[PDB]
Formats: sequence, structure tokens, C-alpha cells
Amino acid sequence: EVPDNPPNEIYATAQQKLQDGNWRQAITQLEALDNRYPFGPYSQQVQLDLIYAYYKNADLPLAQAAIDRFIRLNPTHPNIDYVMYMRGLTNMALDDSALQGFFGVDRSDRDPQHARAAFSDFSKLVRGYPNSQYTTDATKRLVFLKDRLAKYEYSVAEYYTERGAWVAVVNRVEGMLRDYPDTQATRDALPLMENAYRQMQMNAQAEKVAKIIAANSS
Amino acid sequence: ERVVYRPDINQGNYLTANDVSKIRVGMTQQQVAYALGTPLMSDPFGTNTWFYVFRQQPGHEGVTQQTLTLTFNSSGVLTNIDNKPALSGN
Amino acid sequence: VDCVAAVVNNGVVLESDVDGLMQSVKLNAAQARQQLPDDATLRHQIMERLIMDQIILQMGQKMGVKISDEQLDQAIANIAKLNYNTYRNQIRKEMIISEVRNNEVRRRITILPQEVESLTELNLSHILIPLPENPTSDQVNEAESQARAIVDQARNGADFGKLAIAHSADQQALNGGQMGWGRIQELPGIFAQALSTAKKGDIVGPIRSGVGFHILKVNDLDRAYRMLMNRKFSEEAASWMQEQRASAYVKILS
Amino acid sequence: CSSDSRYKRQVSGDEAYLEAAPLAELHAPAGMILPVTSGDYAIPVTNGSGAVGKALDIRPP
Amino acid sequence: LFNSEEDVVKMSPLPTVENQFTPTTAWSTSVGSGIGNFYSNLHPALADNVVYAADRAGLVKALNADDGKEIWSVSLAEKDGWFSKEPALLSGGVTVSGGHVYIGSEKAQVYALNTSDGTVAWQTKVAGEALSRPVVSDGLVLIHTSNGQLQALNEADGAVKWTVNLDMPSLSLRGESAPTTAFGAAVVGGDNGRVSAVLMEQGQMIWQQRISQATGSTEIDRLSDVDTTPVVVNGVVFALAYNGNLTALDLRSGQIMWKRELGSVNDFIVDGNRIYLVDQNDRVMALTIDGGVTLWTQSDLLHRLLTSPVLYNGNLVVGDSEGYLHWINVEDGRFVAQQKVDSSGFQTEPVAADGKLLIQAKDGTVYSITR
Amino acid sequence: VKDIHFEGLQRVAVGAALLSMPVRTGDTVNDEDISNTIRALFATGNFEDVCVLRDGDTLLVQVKERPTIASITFSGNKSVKDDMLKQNLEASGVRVGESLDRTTIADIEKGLEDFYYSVGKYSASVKAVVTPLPRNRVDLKLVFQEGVSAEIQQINIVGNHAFTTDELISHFQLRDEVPWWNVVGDRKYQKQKLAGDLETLRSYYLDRGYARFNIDSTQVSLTPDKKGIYVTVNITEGDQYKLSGVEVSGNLAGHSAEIEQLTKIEPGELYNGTKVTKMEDDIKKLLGRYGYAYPRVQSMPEINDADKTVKLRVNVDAGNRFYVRKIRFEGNDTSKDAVLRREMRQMEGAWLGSDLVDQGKERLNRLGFFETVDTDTQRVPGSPDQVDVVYKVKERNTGSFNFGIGYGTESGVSFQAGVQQDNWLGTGYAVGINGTKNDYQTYAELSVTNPYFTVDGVSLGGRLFYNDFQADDADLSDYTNKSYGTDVTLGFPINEYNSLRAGLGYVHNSLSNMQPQVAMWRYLYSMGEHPSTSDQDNSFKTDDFTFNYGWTYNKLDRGYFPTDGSRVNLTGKVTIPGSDNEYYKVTLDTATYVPIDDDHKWVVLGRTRWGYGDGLGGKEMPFYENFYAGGSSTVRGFQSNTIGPKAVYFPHQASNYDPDYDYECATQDGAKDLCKSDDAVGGNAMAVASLEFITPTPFISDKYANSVRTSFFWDMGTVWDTNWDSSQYSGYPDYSDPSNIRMSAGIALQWMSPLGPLVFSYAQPFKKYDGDKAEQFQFNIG
Repeated sequence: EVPDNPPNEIYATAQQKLQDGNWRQAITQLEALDNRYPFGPYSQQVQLDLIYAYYKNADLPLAQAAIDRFIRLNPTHPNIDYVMYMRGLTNMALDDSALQGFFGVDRSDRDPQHARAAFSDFSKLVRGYPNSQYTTDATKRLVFLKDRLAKYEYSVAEYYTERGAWVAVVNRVEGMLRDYPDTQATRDALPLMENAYRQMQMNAQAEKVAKIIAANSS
Repeated sequence: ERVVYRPDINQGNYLTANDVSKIRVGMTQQQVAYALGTPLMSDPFGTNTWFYVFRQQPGHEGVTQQTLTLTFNSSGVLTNIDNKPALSGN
Repeated sequence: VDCVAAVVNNGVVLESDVDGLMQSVKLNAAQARQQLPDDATLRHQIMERLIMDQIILQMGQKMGVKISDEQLDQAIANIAKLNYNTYRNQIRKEMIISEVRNNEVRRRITILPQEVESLTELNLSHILIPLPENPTSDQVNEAESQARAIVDQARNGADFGKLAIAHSADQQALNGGQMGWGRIQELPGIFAQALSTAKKGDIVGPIRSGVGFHILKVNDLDRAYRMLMNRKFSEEAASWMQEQRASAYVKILS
Repeated sequence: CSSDSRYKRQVSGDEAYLEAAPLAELHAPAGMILPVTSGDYAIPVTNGSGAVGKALDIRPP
Repeated sequence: LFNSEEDVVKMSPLPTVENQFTPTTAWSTSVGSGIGNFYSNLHPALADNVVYAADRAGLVKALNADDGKEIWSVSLAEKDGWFSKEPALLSGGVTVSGGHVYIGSEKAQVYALNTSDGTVAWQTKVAGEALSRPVVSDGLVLIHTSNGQLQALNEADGAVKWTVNLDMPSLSLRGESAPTTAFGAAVVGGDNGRVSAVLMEQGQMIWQQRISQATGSTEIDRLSDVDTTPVVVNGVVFALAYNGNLTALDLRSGQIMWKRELGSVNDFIVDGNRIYLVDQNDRVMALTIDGGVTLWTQSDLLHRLLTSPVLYNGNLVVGDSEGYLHWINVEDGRFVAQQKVDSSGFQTEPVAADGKLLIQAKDGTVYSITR
Repeated sequence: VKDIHFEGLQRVAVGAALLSMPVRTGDTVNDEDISNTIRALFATGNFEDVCVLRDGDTLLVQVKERPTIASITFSGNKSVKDDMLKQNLEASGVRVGESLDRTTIADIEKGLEDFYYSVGKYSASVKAVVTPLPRNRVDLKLVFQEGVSAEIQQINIVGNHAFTTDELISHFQLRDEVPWWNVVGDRKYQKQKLAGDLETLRSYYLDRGYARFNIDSTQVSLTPDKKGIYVTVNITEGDQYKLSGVEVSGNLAGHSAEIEQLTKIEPGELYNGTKVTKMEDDIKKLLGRYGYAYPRVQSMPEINDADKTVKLRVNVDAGNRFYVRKIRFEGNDTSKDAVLRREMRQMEGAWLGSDLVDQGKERLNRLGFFETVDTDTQRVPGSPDQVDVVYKVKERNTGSFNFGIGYGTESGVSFQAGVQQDNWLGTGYAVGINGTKNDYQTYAELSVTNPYFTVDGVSLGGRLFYNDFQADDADLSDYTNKSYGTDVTLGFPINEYNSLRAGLGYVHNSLSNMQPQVAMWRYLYSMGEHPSTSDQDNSFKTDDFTFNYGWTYNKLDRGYFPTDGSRVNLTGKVTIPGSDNEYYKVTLDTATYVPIDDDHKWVVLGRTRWGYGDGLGGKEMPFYENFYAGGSSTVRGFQSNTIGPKAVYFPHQASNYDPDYDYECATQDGAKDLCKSDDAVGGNAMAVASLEFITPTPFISDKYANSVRTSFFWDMGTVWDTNWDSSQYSGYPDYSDPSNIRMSAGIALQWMSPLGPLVFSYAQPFKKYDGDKAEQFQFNIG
């Protein structure tokens, strides 16, 4: 496949192939270069370009491992913010199927194991490097992920209310109110807590939730 | 229209007569928790109140709920106890 | 023009020390009333001697320690009766290598007290034909033919130093293979039966041994502990030299 | 071909995350307080002026 | 069928023949079946003009010397067990003394039989499986089971006199160690790597000395057992290890005088003032007893799976797993003769008690050798 | 020193190299200086053949660099993966990108051989090949030659007078002899299996009343050839002891009665080893069923040698009751949370039930679109009572695509296509659409089913099918059958594993220009429209307003590829007044699975199908709703629609025009008498059965054991008509005898391709009769 060349021309032609837009040739050349000279000056650039090639080619399982290895081996690299943003972006992009969205079905009440990881990585980026060039987009994605998680919890609480397990929905809405007390999902989910408190005849407790929803009815 | 199946729904904390009779006014959080167990629900708004619900419905033959309310003070002393064996709102 | 002659493990044997040793041995032989064979043979023998010296120095220079130079100066002053720094350097190298060889040989030999073992002089030359650890390839064969040829040419009357420098392997090859004064009870056991029939002015045939086919020629005709320790040290030192030479990497540049 | 002649320097096509309802707190009424938060899902206030959407470029610097 | 699933190994080819002499078979008779690919010490024995041999199944033959005449044959299969027809799995070395013959099996059972009639004199169950040739001395029969439990059966009737608990490692090599008796004390090497001398008539350890090497390169493999029989001469005990320390040590609880980095599993012989041996990788060496100075080393044979060398007419006869017999001169280590006596292969030691020479093939028959 | 010229610096910086020499620019040099500099360059371990050259113009040094390892090749590693080899080479520092050391190679080789000591190869040989490459590089080849693996020669058991050696060896895992006919393993020794085999031996002696038995020691001897392995095990079987009584005590938490019933054993029966652990596990399960998830149960035997008796004391400690704080699912990227959570018997905020969670896991398995479902109960960090339940699930490719056309023997094109989902984007629906558009027919069937219309689980389904089987291009003589039907079914579960279904349906059917067939005329005379037998001009219309019922029992471990359990499916439709037909039809399917091993690999499958239809009264069951057998789904080994009776062709002028020696069915100039044909008309009674032996795949490893299935099948089938008349035909065969049990046998392979479950089948019929077309090789999607 690849020839036995010094890093100069192989790196140049890999850059040319990526600039053309053919990801397969670029990823093959970068893999060969990384496996050939994993000590030279281009190693950092090779990894930083491999991450981009993985992300664009929809090869997230390898991209996550590459990002983890790079962030672990260089904990003080000048451009750790970029790799953190790439990690938080690939974790969120792993949460989409690109086929369900065609029909418009809401991908909100699915498995939220990748959304939480993306939120954690974006929060880590925002805390660590407040003065980067990715902070605003990171905050917007943080807000979106927060809303998505709140909607998922609201869906579970709705299912328990429908079945008739009032203790479970009370606990779920209490968790939402403790963790997410600003999202529209909690505002729309408070009546479920009201009804759940109503069912067990605990009206004295229900009056408090009634006051909560009355003070914010505007 | 009541011939369909329905699994029995359990939601309570499984109180029993001996355990509720064991509690007396004037205890602390640790030993009442040791006697009864952690409450599955408590009010998050105003104060320290512990709710012990025992809700049990088999199939379609009615619903049975026993309610226990424990009101504590700031220093973790059992200020008040209240029990309700069945659904007062019949 | 100090091109590296050979590569052994990490260090190397240069060309400067080869010429230095050739000059030193030539001058000392001249003042000791000796002659020399074809110069190519001398150069090859010197190169082999330096290879052996470097390989034995590697095991003992990277470890162990050095020798204090004040005692070195006292020793050279006492033994006395060109460049000063250079000669000082070769004397220091000889002393450190002798110390490390003595240590290594003394490790390998245990001596029970002579009481359980209870209880003349000769000046003789020792010619040794080196043999490999596994001469299965019939090395001993050609080696045997060369040994008989050496015995024949010694009978014919050629100079003993010539045949000694020809194909020896001991450290005294540069001096004709002399071993000094040795008692009949200060010789290896493979040599006692030969010494019993040996006579001054004659030659003893080769003796089979693991180290090689030894040729012994007689030139001149609390004690038991050192008497046995001398022969044990000689035998085990020869064997350990063979083992160390066998278990090493040597590259020759020509 | 993910590049597609105009997708060579930006994030995936979907951008539903730009339009999100801003987070607003719940007013605490009289006689009670809302439960204390946990501090595990919160966003700090930071300066804007950072390009978002397809304006931001994702390629190694 | 696993032969087709294994890659071909490299074994050194046989050397030039140069047959100075061509020995023949005095009588190529047979005994029982073959022991097969089962490593064991089941060499035949020679005494009082007859020869005793046995097979793996349990059949025992006594044969006449000077010819292939079959004196008698008996079967020692277990006729009193669960199935009453079980094979006894004989593995202990066939020893003979007086009118008695001693055999051991891998079933903790040691049998003693009377000569000229093949009747079972007695049998005894011992601690562990017998795997070494019993040694008769001072009215006792010493056995070395493969558990570290050295045992001494009473010769008159067969009974346990005492026991000695030698050490046993976790992945030990074979424990076919035959003790040797000198001046009323036994010497034996365990599978740990320690040679021990024990007072025979009381059952008390006299001394123990470790003869082994360091951990070497790797802990896996690199065994340090001493299963060769120690040889006692002039109050000196000679022993050999697997990795190797050819140790000569004083019999009167003394320490060692010297050692060498040579390691064998087969038996080694001492003649005059020389020691002849074959070690792992099948190299035949002759050394000096004074300080372990190697006299010569024949190593053209390599990984040929040799056997214990034996003396014959002043030369060394060596068997091979390929059925060959190699003849080595006493000095210079040069080859003398080769003999393709059989193709079954040899695994047990040759016997040269008298002028005759006997070798038992593993999968085949016995064989006698002339000059 | 004015300058220094270097000849041969390629991968070494000039500044560091200059720093290496003790002498530098502007320094006086002599022999000792340059000698010490050469020794210093070789002190750093970077060069191999440096040398200073005689240069009047300042200094000139020629430097040879140690080549860089370009790549590593591992030719010959038949039984070793390359990545572990590369890691081992890294351990000694021979990784790509560093200078190659000629000194180290031997050690390198040695290291590799040492690694082979782990696997069991002892006489291995490794050779190093250094292929030069320009730009001062090398390619490293490690040629391997593994000699032999360790082979067990014999396992010996010394000391016993109760059992034989072979009986104990037969239950081991290190077989000392494999039979010459069966080879399902080799005599390879692994240290990890020794402990398991010794535990098997100990259990074998323990369960047969040997309380004092113990293992003295074991030895693993290696022959001094590095090939053979011997194993010796010493034992002391002891004596035969008998169990007397049980004295269970502890903190029973008010459950002494049923626990004592569980441990109740009659005295006089010998001691057991498996009984003790089974009783302990059953006590633990019973305690966990009521809430006590984490008990402590110990068993201690007291043995008295006076009567060789043993008394077992069981100490039980019931901990705190465990509640569930939250149950959450992971891995469901496609199926939504409600689909998983709607089938659960253990709910949040309730005392834990160790059986309810298992029922939930088994329901999830039975659902049918989850590959693996694992449960995990994790203790809450900061609480002693509460616990969390996590379901780890892995999605599977539900749904199927059905394609193919069929052009055999220049037949017409039929671009049939179908899509089945069983799950629509994870919403839990069942949507299936199939059919074809053709110049001589049209088929369109759409099915929708929501299985959880309400919370309890009522399933609401609808099906609309329009089928015009016209077989027509230009001529009117074709049998034109146009029919559209709509069915709506509602089902509900009763008790457990049992579902009932009731529904309505309307089917409008119309037939025109029908070929003369005796059953057709019998049906028409049952309605008695009196058609003629000398012309092909017929009109028939009907509007069935039916009523469907059904009953389903489903208790099997996995929804797809089952290994245990039974399924029964009964479905029956009856007409009601207001329709032109009056009949009732019932069908019953049964599938039973029996495992053989506890590991559930070898399976016995028993499948049966029965079907019976008959007119309510006066009328008779219409011919177009008959039954059929054969094909790739009912009786493998025959073409579809072959079993059963055969049509009889009335010959007359309008039956066939006989154009250009075509249409020779029953034409007046090609036939004169009533004939028995090969066209298969369906019967009103059907019975088929099948026995399958399902075996693990002999072609794929264990990583995909639940992807393909191999089965040896034996099938039986029969179809017959009830309203038959015997003496009305003088010599024509009687198709009312339920005795011609067609049989077949063969092999079948099933594999879930990313288009559906593809099934290959080879079957050879064992019984054949007149008009029974047989096909040996069958392939379908299903």
C-alpha cells in the first residue's frame, strides 16, 4: 500500500488528500505515518489530524480512544481545549441515528448514557478554559443536553403516573426538582407531582406543590 | 371490562404493627431509621418530615394504604407521630 | 586515523593501542634477547590480545571499582628497580584487569582446609592451542594435526618463542609462554603424569584437555595451601577465559 | 463524502441545538423554599462573542 | 493423529559410520509387550546365569543366558481388584538379589517374587507410587516413591520400617532417584535439589546439602531436581542436577570440594579417575575427578534422546531413541562403531554386570550384544 | 580546530553530536584526546563504525549510525496473535522507531522462546532476519518454528477401593486418550483446568457420602523430553457416612416453617455434597423472594464416628429489607424507554423481590428484539437499605426484507416485495407492508399492530389486503379473482402467558371465468346457482362478514431462536348471518423445545400444525379458503401448494380455445374424458408434524453461536377433503383418506442476515405419491 518514504512528502500528500475531501486515503496515510514514526516532530500534528479524520468519517469508536490517549499522554498540551471540544462533540454526535430524525421522532426518551458524558466533557471544557474560541458553542450544547435530560426524566415520570405508581413518580419529580430546577420540563412536570400527592390523600403536602405552581403560573 | 390481567402494584415501605408500636415519641433520627428503615419519600420544601407509605393493591380487589407521618425538630428529635390505618377518604 | 579495529559488546579496540603494544613488546624482546616471526602474525596476536583484554575489562569496569593511583605509583617505582601518562595508563589497566580476574577466579573455587588433604622447581614454557566449547565440527582434529606439527618443529630445533607466538592462547604468548618457577605439586593434574616422565632438554607431547591441546617443554630443572591454590587458580582461570571468550559478541572490521 | 464541497470545515448538518428555550428559575413562594440544588448540572455565565453553528470551524490548528 | 498438527522439529543427523567392528545379536528374544511412549525405569536385570525382564502390562519373564531359551513366565496383573483383570502398570526397576526379585508399579504396590518358580513371595502398599528401582542393602529394600516419601521395606516379609519425608516442588521433573548405600548410611537426591544422607538403621537424617542453581532467566520451567543416583567412592559422594552442579562432597557430613556447570538427568559412571556422563542436549563428556576438569566433550550427537552410557571392554556404549547403538573410545572421544540393532528405540539403561550386554527396547523386545 | 566535517550524519543532530565529543572547536588535539573522544562516542551507545580520517584541513570524522527498525514481521506464528508478540518486543524495547542493536538480537530471540513456555511449546526456534533498506533502515523478520505442545500421557489416581480409575477419569476435562473416531479436543495441558478437574473429583467423592475424604496432594510431572506430561493425584476416600438430621438456626425473620419444609430430609439416607449447596441456595432464594436480598447462610457438618453419622447445622442470617430507589436501562439506543419499562414486575419505590426482577428479565428476553439482557443489582453507596437495578441490553436487527421475482421456465415477472419490522423506530408498533403490482395480478397487504393500546396490554391491530389474482393479459378465459378484505382485532391478556383475541372482518370476493374443477362445481351447487359444464362464462360474488377469535400461550426463554419452553397458537374464524357463506375454520400451531445439556446448546424441537374447516349448515366451506402444505415453512422437501387432492378438469368446448397447440388442459380437441390433473386444490383438513435436532454450528466459533442454527429435521404432513364422494367416481382416487403421510428428512441452516432470517434447507422425500412434486433444495427469507 503506502511506500517507505521520509515523513515530508507522505505528510504533504496526506494533507492534500484531506484538503481534497477523500477521508479514506487521508486516514490510511495518517495511520501508516503514526505506525511508522511515532517519535518525530509530526506526532502531535498526526494525532490532531487523525482525530479530525475520525470525526468526519463517522468512526467515533476509534475517535474516542484516540482522544483519550492523546489527552492522557499530553496533559499540558497548548491546545487541549480543541481535543476536549472534539471529545464532547463526538460523544453528543454518537447519540443521533440520522434515520429517526428523518421521520421527526423525538430522540429524547432513549438511552441517555452518551448525553451525560457529552455534558460532563463540555462542562469540563468550560471550567478549564474559560477564554477559548469554543466556549459559546459549548454553553449552547450544555443547555441543549440539560433540556434533553430533563425531558427524558419527565417521560419516565409520565409513564409511572400512567401506570399508577405514585411513590415512584413522586421520587422522580423530586429528583428533577433538585437537579433541574430551571428547565421547561420541570415546569410542565410539577402537575404530575401534584396529582401523585393528591392520590395518597396527603393534601397537606399537595398544598405546597399547589403554591409552587401558583407562584410561577405567570 | 374488568377481566384483563393486572400485576399487583407495590409502592409502600412495608410497615408492620410491631415496628410502628416499637416507636415512641422522643427518639432521634439514627435509631428510628434503624428500627424502620430509610424513608422512600420525604418533603423537600419546608421542613424535616418523614413519610412512611404502605400502598398495596392486588389485582382489582381494592386498594389498601397505611400512612405514617413523623415530624422532627431541628436537632433531630421525634417531635410528633401520626398514624392512619386505612384510606380516610372513602 | 584511529579507525575502530573491532567491536565487542559496547567498547572497542582501537588501532593506537595495537601499535603501542607492538612497539612495547618489540623493544622488551630486543632488550630480553629475543627475535620475532612474520609481522602479520605478531599484529594478529596483538589484536587478539586486545580483544581479550577489552572483553575481560567489560566485566569488571562497568562493575566492581578502580585501583588507587598512589599505591600504583609506589608499585611502579618498586618494580622499576616515552610518555609518562600513557605508560601510567597501561600499568593501571594491567593492575585493574589483574584484580578483576583474580576476584572472578577466586569466586569460582572453594578450598577446604588442607588438613583433610594433608600435604622439584621447574622453568617451563606453556604453548596452548585454543579450542571452542563444542569442537564437534572436528576442531580438535585439525587442531590435533597442528599440535603434532608444532611438536615436530620444536624437535627440529626452531626457536621456542616463534612457535609460542605462532598459535598460543595464554596471556604469556608475547613472552614465549614462560610461567616462571613452578613445583611438581604446583601444576595441573593433567600435567603431573607428563612431568613424571619429563626431562630437561626434551619435549612432552600434547595432552588432551577441554581448554586445548597443551604443549609443555622443560627448560630448567601452610605451604600446601598455596601449592594447591596455584594450580587450581591456573586451571580455573584458563577455563574461565575460554568461557568468557565463547560467551560474547565480537565483530571484526578490516 | 463528508466534505461535499461545503461541509469540510464545520460540524454535522443537524443544528436543532441552536434553538433552545432559555433556562429560567422558579420563584420561591412565601412560607416555603425550593429544595436545595445538587450542583451537578449547572452552567456558568461566560462572555459571548464566540462563533457558533457552522460559523465555528473544526479542523486541527 | 496429533502428528499432523505439530510442526517438524530439528534433530541432529547420525554421523559417519566408520564401522571398525560390527557387533551382532547373541539372542534376539522377546519379553511381553512394549512399554510404549511411557517414560519409566524398567530395564532388565542379570544374575546367576539368568535374566529377568518385564513389560508395562505386568508380565514377567525369566530367560536363560547364552541363548534365547525361555525359562519361565508369570503374570502379575491384579487378579484381586475391582475388575480382577486390571493391568498392574509395572514401572519400578526390576532388581534381583539372592532368590528374590523386586518390582514396582505405579499403583503404590511393590511386589517381591521368588526365582525359578515365579510365585509371588509377597506384595506391599507403600506411600505413593513407586517409581525408582528398589535397592537391597542390610536386610532392607529402599524405595523412593514419587512423593518425597523414601521408604524401607523389610526384606524378610515386607513391612514398613520407617519413612523419610523429602521435599517436593510444584512442577518437578521425574523422580526416579535410586539411593546408594555406604557404610550403613543411605544417600539419595530428592526432587527439590537437595542431596540427603540418612542413617539407615534408625531412620534419622544425617545431613542435607542443596546442589542446585539460581532462579536463572525464567521461573517457569528451569527445574532444579536431582534424580540421578549419587555415586559413593573413596568416601566421596558424586551427584548431578538438572540445570547442573556436578558436586563431589565428603561423606562424613562434609561440604563440597568443587562443582561444574553441567546438568544431566541420565546416570553417570565413574571409572578409575574419570567420570563419564551424558547430559541434557545429549553430549557425552569425560571429566577428571580431581577438580572437575573436562578431559573431552563429544557433542556431534545432539538432541538424539540418548540413554545412560555403560562401560564395555573399556569403551562407552550408548543407546539412542532411534534404536541405534553408538560406540565411543575411552579417550579422544572419537567414534568407533555404530549398530542398527533395532528400530523400536531405547529408553532404559543398558546392563553390563557380566561380559554380556543387554538393552530393552521400549516398544519391543530385549537384545543381547556381543563384542 | 577550525571546522569539523561529518560524513554520515542522517538521523543525529549535529549539535548533540558535537556535544558528544569531549574535544570541540578551538581545542588542541593529540592522540590521547582523539582516542578518548572515539571511546566517548561509543560510550553513548549510538554509533557502530565511527572513525576519524587523516585530514590536513582541520577535522574529518566518518560516522555510521545504528539503523532504525522500519517494520517487524512475525512469519510462522501459527498459534500466537501478533499484538501480544509486539507488546512482548516492546517490553524489551525493540519497538518500531528505535535503533536496532546487533548485540541484543540473541536476547530478543531468547525472550520470544521464553514466551512460548506459557502456551506449552518448549522446543521452539526463532530466527532473526535483518533485511537492509535504504536511508539506513532495516526490516526485522522473526521466523518462528514451534516444535510441539505438551501432551498428557496418563492421569493416575493412587489409592482407592471403591471406584475404578477410568470412572473418575471419564468426568475430567484433561482427557488422556481421545477416541480414534471422535475428535472434539486435544491432549493439551492448561494449569487453569487442573483446579476445576480436582474440584470435580472432590465433588464426585463428596456427594456419595464421603465426609472425611480429602485430597492429600497432586503432582504435575514433566518428562525430560519437554513433550509428555504425567498427572498424579493422591486421595484418602475415607469411609461411608450417613446424614441424620438438620438443626437450622439463626435470625429466621419469622420464616422458620417453610424454611424447615425446604430443608426437611428423612433420616437414614446417606450424606450428600450437592444437596447441601442446593439447600443453601434454595434457602437464599426463598429469603430473597420476600425482600431479604443479602443474607448470610453457612453450613457446618458435625461428624460422629461412633455410628458414622453426620449432623448438619445451617446458620442463616437475614439482613435488612432492601428497597429499590430507581431502575434504569442502558444500551437501548433505538427502542425507547417506555417499551422496556412497560414490561416489568418490579417497580420503583417498593421492597425488592428477587423473583420479580427475574420475571422482568425473562419477559425482556421473550419480547424478541433484544440480543442479550443482563441484570445487575448494585448497592447504593451511602445507604444500607436501598439498591439499584440495571438492565444491560444489546439491540438486535429486528425486521426483514423479502424480495425476489421468480422467472423459472420463462414464467411471468412477479416483482413481489415486502417489509416487516416488528418495531417501528423503537415505538413498539408492528408494521408490515408487502405485495406486488403486475400485468396479470396485484397484491397489497398492510398490517399495523399496537400491542399496548392501554396500560394493561390490550393489542389493537388492523389488516387491509387487496388482491386481484387475474392471471389475465388479453384473453377473458383466465380465472379472475378480485377480493378486498379488512380485519380489526383486539386482544387482551388473561392470567399470565395467556392472551385472548376477538375481532371483526369484512371480505368482498368476486370470481369470474373459472376453469372447470369438480370442487368448484360442488361448492357452486352447495349454493346451487346451477352453472353449466359446457361453457366458461361464470360470475360469482360474496360478502363475508366474519368473526375472528384466538388464544395464545407463550412461555419460552427467548422470543427468537428459543432453547426452552412451549408456544401454542389457536386461531379461528366463524361466519355470522348476513353473509353469503356459512362456515367455521380453526387452526392450531404448537412448538415445544426441550434442552439436553444444562448449557442449553443441543435442542429437541417438536412442531405441529392442525387445521379444520367446515360449513355451518346447508352450505359448505368455500374452496378459496382451503389449507395447503409443503413449501419451505410447513413440510420441507416439496414445492409450495402440492400436498392434498388434485383438480379434475371437465372437458368442453369453452374450457380452452386450443390456440396454436396451446391451452391443452381439457380442450375438446385435446381431451374428451374427465381427467385427473396435477394442479393441487387445497383440502379442508390439514395435519403436519416435525421433529428437529438442533446442534451447535460446526463451522463458527463461540462468538457467534447465537447467530446461525443447524438442525437435522424429519417432517410429516397430510391434507385431505371431508365432503368427498367415493362411489360418484368409478375408479378415480379417493382424496378423503388421512393416511398418505408424506415424509421427508434433511438438514436446515438459519442465519440472520442484515435483510432478515435466511433459511437454507436440503430435504430428500421418503414418501411420495401421484401428483406430489418434490424439490430438494429450498431457500427463503421469512
